[PDB]
Amino acid sequence: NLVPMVATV
Amino acid sequence: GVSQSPSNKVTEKGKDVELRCDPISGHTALYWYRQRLGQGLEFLIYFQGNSAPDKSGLPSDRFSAERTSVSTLTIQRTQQEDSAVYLCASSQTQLWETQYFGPGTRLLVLEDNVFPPEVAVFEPSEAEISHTQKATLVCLATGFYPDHVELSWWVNGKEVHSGVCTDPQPLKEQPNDSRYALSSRLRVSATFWQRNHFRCQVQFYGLSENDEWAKPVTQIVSAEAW
Amino acid sequence: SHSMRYFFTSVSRPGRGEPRFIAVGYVDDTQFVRFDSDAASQRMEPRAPWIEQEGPEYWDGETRKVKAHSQTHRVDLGTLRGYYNQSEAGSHTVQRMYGCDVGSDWRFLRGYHQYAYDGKDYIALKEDLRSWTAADMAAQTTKHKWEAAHVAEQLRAYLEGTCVEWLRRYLENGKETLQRTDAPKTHMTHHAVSDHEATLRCWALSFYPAEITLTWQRDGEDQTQDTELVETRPAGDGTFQKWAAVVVPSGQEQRYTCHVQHEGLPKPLTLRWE
Amino acid sequence: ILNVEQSPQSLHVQEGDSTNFTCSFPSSNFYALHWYRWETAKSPEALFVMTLNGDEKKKGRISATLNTKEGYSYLYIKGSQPEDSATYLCAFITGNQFYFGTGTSLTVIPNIQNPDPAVYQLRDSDKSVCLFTDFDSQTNVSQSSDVYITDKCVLDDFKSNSAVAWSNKSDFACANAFNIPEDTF
Amino acid sequence: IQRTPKIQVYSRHPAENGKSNFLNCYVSGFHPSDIEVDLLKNGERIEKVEHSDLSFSKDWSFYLLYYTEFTPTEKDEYACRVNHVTLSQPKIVKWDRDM
Repeated sequence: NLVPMVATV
Repeated sequence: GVSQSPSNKVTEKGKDVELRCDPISGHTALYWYRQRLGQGLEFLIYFQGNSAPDKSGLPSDRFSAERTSVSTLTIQRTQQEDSAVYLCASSQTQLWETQYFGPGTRLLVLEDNVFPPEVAVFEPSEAEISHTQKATLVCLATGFYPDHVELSWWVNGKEVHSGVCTDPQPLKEQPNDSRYALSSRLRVSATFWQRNHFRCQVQFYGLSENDEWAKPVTQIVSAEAW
Repeated sequence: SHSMRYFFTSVSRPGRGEPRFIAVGYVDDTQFVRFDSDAASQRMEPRAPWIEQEGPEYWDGETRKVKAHSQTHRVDLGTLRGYYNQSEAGSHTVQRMYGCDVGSDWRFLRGYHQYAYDGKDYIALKEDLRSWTAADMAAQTTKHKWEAAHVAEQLRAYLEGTCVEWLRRYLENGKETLQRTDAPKTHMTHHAVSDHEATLRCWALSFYPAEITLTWQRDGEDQTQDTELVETRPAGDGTFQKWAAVVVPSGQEQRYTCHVQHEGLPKPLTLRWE
Repeated sequence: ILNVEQSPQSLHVQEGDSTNFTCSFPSSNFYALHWYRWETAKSPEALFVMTLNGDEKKKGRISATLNTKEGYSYLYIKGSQPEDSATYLCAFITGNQFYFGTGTSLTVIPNIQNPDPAVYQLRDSDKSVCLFTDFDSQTNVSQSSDVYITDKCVLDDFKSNSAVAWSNKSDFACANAFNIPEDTF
Repeated sequence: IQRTPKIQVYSRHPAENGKSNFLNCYVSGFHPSDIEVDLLKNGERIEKVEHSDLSFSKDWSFYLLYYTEFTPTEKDEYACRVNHVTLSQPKIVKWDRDM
């Protein structure tokens, strides 16, 4: 299970 | 705040449109929404930086976005269903982050009748103004098409939002090509009505950069009460 | 102790289209998933036998997010290439690694999330799980972005939360491959360079996990330095190897030893010749 | 695709009560959640944005709760007011795309003191308008191809509910304003 | 940034001639990932070769593998040729059957 969604820079 | 022009727009089958949205300073993310009532809302495209990582949400090819801070949205070949309110919002940077929404841009398909409104200001009762004691002021705008008519209340040139009232839904005269009608009221104290000018001015969005062609163009028309 | 971890890499590809993005997922020392921007599948293919039995909803679920990643990476490259005032045809890399590890009690012990651009460090999540480290000034704002987007939080709740919650799910299911300990296969060979000298060679094959320490003694002394040690390397079955060797004046061979210590062995194995 | 639901579209409270909506959404692969308010035509506003289980943020008299493993997010309104009357939206964000549950819309019922139902006139500038004032407020106007009205709208120290009505041919508009009211004109 | 590749050729298990085995060519600790690799049979590039999905170490330096089925007898010499930035020319290191 990946993290559902990440950030960006 | 946010800016999103044109406030409204009416044009026909088989032409282009440019939809502006200007996010607030420093916003970096933008969302494009359209809403078909009564379908519900669903999402079209999100922009970050200067890049469109996802496309496969806006339905077809005529739709295509450009980011120019500010950006535009283009659909060549305006056709039948592409007939909704198009909304634009911005959160700094980040998707989950709090979105702030633009004014809104209506758009209606068609080819063709279209015309500006009536504006007729009624005046209230002999005895009612002494009944309350109460004062009251009415307005009424009909015989127009299509919806993209927003009301402006003016008095001494400076607007008023205190007591005013506009109706939310327009009135189809019938029932599917028939045209519209609206009615805004007001209440003002009564000593107040003894030699001022209470403006019911009404904005109709026609076409004032001429398109194909009783005119009828962006106009303000206004009926006045004493 | 045990851990489940995702490595991310997206390589910019100028004038020839979408940046290649490779996502690969590891639990402990083995590889259980993969995604590739140039994959036939365009979806998350299982790499380890035990995870294939996972639901049809799972692979759809996972695929959906790993896409979201490569989207965001396709974003990151761009929104970095303008921070650093750099060209369009530079073909840069971005790296993200994240994941959680657990004790023998089997619960949260460590959380990692780290991020580097075009090689050297960029930004890393402090183990505080509440603060950040900025390698650059460019980073220090990305810090300030996340510092306000409350980014520390979501990740934390993921790592303390569903990262672990699923890590056990994986282990219990992949009890077979993950929880094992296959003690290394020990071997030794002699290969001469002359009559003047000779080269003793210490082999450790077919071991899991990969973290192994194998040392090499002369009469009891650790001949630290005339010895050569090579990055523990992989093989099939997903098992590992390592190789160490020295110069040995001819005849003085039986003086030299070899100690192979590993989690699969109760006490170090002394390898001789012979 | 994964489903989202809110419940229900339609709540009508007496301006004294309190209110709660029920945005469902999945358990799995949660990340964020959003609550939106949509008055008529104007800016839809971000109200709360929910991040983690289990949080409880409130602003003024609006409040909301998140629960993740159990797929739901409640939103409470306190001391309902006219001002509140809108349509409320929960959003579900996972994997860089949005999922809005079918809207849920709130209308309150403005309570007024001292109701005097006088049906005033019509207008001149010589044409006709026929209506009502006060009249609160579950006295609900609802009509008939050329007999025209509107329902309704509310004002400002006091509030007034008033429904304008006009026509042209023959029938006029006051004894014709009958479509409800009593004890009024 | 620039980091030299560390090449390392080797057989999956030790070699009993003419029996079912595999050959690996594990590269390591390099940057940026712009790598050219080829597995040889006396100078023979053929591509029924697989490859490990690309990963790295928090030294920030990618590492891959290039396995392939193989069967040697007494003198079928193999090698590995790898091309990368920071290399004057692709460096060929062959396969000593005991390294």
